[PDB]
Amino acid sequence: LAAEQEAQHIVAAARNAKMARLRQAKEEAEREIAEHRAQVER
Amino acid sequence: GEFFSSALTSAAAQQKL
Amino acid sequence: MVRFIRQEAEEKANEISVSAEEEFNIEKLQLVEAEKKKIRQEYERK
Repeated sequence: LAAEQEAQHIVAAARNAKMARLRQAKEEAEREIAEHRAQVER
Repeated sequence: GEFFSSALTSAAAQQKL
Repeated sequence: MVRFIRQEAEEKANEISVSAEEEFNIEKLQLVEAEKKKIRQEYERK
């Protein structure tokens, strides 16, 4: 039914969304450390 | 098995279950 | 009704995903703060 079908998709996509968001967050986070290292190097 | 179709119809009409 | 409860469970899973994403962002900020600390460490050493 609608109840059985609807819940499966969002639950399945939740893990992928969490993984993608974590990877992206680390991606811009490492940029700040790289910029600080570049300023120190300069 | 016989009432599977009726159960599906009832679930569709009435309505992680 | 029942579909509402199922969507609520799916939204709870999505909220767990979002909380994990936020925790991972905070952890990444802490990790890059530690990386800046390490960079300052070997930079002062150099």
